[PDB]
Amino acid sequence: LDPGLQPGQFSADEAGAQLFAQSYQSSAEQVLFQSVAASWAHDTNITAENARRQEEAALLSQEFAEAWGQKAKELYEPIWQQFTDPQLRRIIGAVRTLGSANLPLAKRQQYNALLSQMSRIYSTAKVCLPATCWSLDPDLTNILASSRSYAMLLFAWEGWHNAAGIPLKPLYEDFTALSNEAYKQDGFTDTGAYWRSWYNSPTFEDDLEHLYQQLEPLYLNLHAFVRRALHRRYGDRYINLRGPIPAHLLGDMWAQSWENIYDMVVPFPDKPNLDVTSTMLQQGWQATHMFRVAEEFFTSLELSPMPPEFWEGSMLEKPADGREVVCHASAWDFYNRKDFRIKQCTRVTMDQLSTVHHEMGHIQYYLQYKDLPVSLRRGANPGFHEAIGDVLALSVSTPEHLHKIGLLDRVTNDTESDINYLLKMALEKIAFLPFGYLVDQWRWGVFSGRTPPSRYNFDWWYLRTKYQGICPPVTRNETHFDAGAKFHVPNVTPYIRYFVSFVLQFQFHEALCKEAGYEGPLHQCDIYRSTKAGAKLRKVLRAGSSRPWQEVLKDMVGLDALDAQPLLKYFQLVTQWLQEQNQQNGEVLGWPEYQWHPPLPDNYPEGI
Ligand SMILES: *[C@@H]1O[C@H](CO[C@@H]2O[C@@H](C)[C@@H](O)[C@@H](O)[C@@H]2O)[C@@H](O[C@@H]2O[C@H](CO)[C@@H](O)[C@H](O)[C@H]2NC(C)=O)[C@H](O)[C@H]1NC(C)=O
Ligand SMILES: *[C@@H]1O[C@H](CO)[C@@H](O[C@@H]2O[C@H](CO)[C@@H](O)[C@H](O)[C@H]2NC(C)=O)[C@H](O)[C@H]1NC(C)=O
Ligand SMILES: O=C(N[C@H]1CCS[C@H]2CCC[C@@H](C(=O)O)N2C1=O)[C@@H](S)Cc1ccccc1
Ligand SMILES: *[C@@H]1O[C@H](CO[C@@H]2O[C@@H](C)[C@@H](O)[C@@H](O)[C@@H]2O)[C@@H](O)[C@H](O)[C@H]1NC(C)=O
Ligand SMILES: [Cl-]
Ligand SMILES: [Zn+2]
Repeated sequence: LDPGLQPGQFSADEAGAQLFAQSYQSSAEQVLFQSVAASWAHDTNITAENARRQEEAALLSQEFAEAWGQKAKELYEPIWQQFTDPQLRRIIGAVRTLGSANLPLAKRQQYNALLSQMSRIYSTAKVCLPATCWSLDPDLTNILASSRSYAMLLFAWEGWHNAAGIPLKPLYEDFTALSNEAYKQDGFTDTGAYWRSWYNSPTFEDDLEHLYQQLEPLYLNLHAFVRRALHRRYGDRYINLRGPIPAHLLGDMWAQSWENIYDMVVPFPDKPNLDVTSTMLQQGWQATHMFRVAEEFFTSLELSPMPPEFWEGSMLEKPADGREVVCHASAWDFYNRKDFRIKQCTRVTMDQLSTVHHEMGHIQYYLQYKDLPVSLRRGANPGFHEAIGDVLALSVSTPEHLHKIGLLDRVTNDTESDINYLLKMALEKIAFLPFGYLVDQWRWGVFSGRTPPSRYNFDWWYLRTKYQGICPPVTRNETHFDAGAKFHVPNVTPYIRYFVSFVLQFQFHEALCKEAGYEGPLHQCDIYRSTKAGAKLRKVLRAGSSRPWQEVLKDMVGLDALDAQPLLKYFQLVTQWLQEQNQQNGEVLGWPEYQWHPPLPDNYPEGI
C-alpha cells in the first residue's frame, strides 16, 4: 500500500478520532474510485485481463481497509462507543469492520477470483439449440415474456437454469466458506448476520415475518386468480387448480413479477391497453428517450439532472460489437463526487421504463449525498436505495401520467379501468413480495450452515413452493443449482433490500402524495412537478446514512418502522375484487397439492 494511503498517528480520544475519520475518508475516496473504475471496465467488457485488473484493485482495497481498521481498533477500540458524536461512532464502527480484509493474503486472492469467475459464468452463459445460441438478455427474457408455447417456455427455462446454475455450484460453495471465515473475525456468527446488521434492528427477522403475514392474503388471492387464467390457456394437463403454478408460465424467468402475462388475465380486454409497450415502439422510443424522460421527472421535482459525465460514460444499450457484458441493470458511484453511471442493456418496453427509473433513483441518491464523507454515502439502509426510483415510477405508471407523456389516450375514471390498473400493478408489485422475501431466507440458511451444499436445491425449492406457490416444470436434483441462475446469488448482491423496498415505496408514495396536496385515491396520485414532494424526498437523499433510518423514516412519513398499511391502502379496491372473483369461481386459495409437478410435453425437446 502506497505510503500516502497509510494511516497516521492520532490521539486516542474523540477529538483525535474526528481527525482520524477525516484522514481516512480523504484516502478512501482514492481507493474506492480505483476499485469502482476497474469493476466498470470488466462489467462493460468481460475479459480475463479486465478480471485480473479488477482483482488487483480489490486486493489494494483490502490492504487499505486492513491498515485503517487495525489502526482504529488500536486507537479507539475501548472508547469509541462512548463518543458523544453519533455520526462519528457510525464511521468508526464501520472502519473497524474489516470484512474480507480479515483474510490472509492467499485467501484474499481466492475470494477475489471466485467473484470474477461466478460473474463471468452468469453473464456469459448461453442456451444453444440443435445452431446459434440465446443469451438471457434479450433473447430468453423476450421468450419468457412473450411466448405462450408451453414447450418453448420450458426449453428456455430449463436451458437457462441448467446452463447458469450447474457450473456455479462448486464455486458458490467455496465462496460461502471464505466469506464466513472473513466476517467471523469481525464478531459475526456468519456473513448473513453481518448483512442483517445493516438494518440495526434486533427484531428485524420477526418484523419482516409480521409484515409478510399481512401481505400473504393479497398474494394468495392474486395467485389463485392467475392460476385460473393459466388453466384456461394451457389445460388441466399442465395446470393444477389446487397445486403450485409451473415456474415458467408467469412471464419472467424467475416468476418474480407477472406483468408480462397481463394480457392473459386482464378482465376487461375491451378497455384501453394499459401496457403502453406497443405505443412506445409505434412512436419510435429509444433507450436515450427513456432516460431523458426519467430525468425530466426528477427535475420536475427540482431534484438534480444527470451531469455530463453520466451521459458521456454510461452504457445505456447492449453493445453491438459482440463484447460480452454484464447486462443486469445497475447504478454506479465512483466516490469522486463527479462520475456517476448506469449500465443497462435497455430494451424498449414499459417495464424497462420502470427499470430506468429504478436505476436513476440510485444516481439521484448519489448526487444528493456526494458531499458527505464517504462512510455516510449510503442509503439510510439498503432498502431505501432500492426504493427511490420505484416511487417515481409509481406516479409515471398512472394512466393520468401516461396520458400526459403521450403514451395513452385518456381513460374514464370508472371502477373497471381502476380494476384493470390496480391488477396490472399487483402483477408487478404483489407478485414480487414472496420472492423478495425468500431469496435471502435461502442465503441466510446457506451462510449459517443450516443449508449445506447437499441441500442447496432442496431448500431453494422448499422456499419457492412455500412462498411463491410455484414448482419446477422439469425434475430437479442436487446437481442443479437453481438459486445460482438468479443474478444476485453469483454476483453476491443481498436481496432482502428489495422486500424492504417494495413495502417502503408505498410508505414513501403516501407521504409524498399527502405533501403534494393530493387528495384523491392513493393509486391515482401523480407527484410530477410537485416541488413540495421533491423537497421532502431531497431531505431523505441528502441524509445518506448519517442518521438512523428509523429517524429518517419518521421525519418523512410520520412513523419509525416499516408498515404494510400504505401498500394495503393502495391496493384495497383490487384486493376486494380479487377475493370476490375467486369465491365466485370456487377457487382454493393456496396449493394443498404441494407435491404436484406438471408432466413433460410430448416429444420434448425434439419438437421445436
Ligand atoms: C376519480 O374519482 C374519485 C371518486 O371515486 C369514484 O367512486 C366510485 C363510485 C367510482 O366512480 C370510481 O371509479 C371513482 O374513482 C375521485 O376521488 C375523490 O376526490 C375527492 C376530492 O376532494 C376526495 O375528497 C375523495 O375522498 C375522493 N373519493 C374517493 C372515493 O377516493 C378522484 O379524485 C377522481 N380522480 C380522477 C383522476 O379522475
Ligand atoms: C476490452 O478490454 C480489452 C482489455 O482486456 C481491451 O483490449 C485492449 O485495447 C486497447 C485499445 O486501446 C489496446 O491498446 C490493448 O492492446 C488491448 N489489450 C488486449 C489484451 O486486447 C479492449 O480495447 C476493450 N474493448 C473495448 C470496446 O473497450
Ligand atoms: O437492483 C438492481 N437492478 C435491478 C434491475 C431490475 S428492477 C429491481 C427491482 C426488482 C428486484 C430486482 C430484480 O430484478 O431482481 N431489481 C434489480 O435487480 C441493481 S441496482 C443491483 C446491483 C447492485 C450492485 C451491483 C450490481 C447490481
Ligand atoms: C439429475 O438430473 C440429471 C438430468 O435430469 C434428468 O433428465 C430428465 C429428463 C429426467 O429424467 C429427470 O428425472 C432427470 O433428473 C441427470 O443426468 C442426473 O443423473 C440426475 N441425478 C444426479 C444425481 O445428478
Ligand atoms: Cl440488504
Ligand atoms: Zn437497484
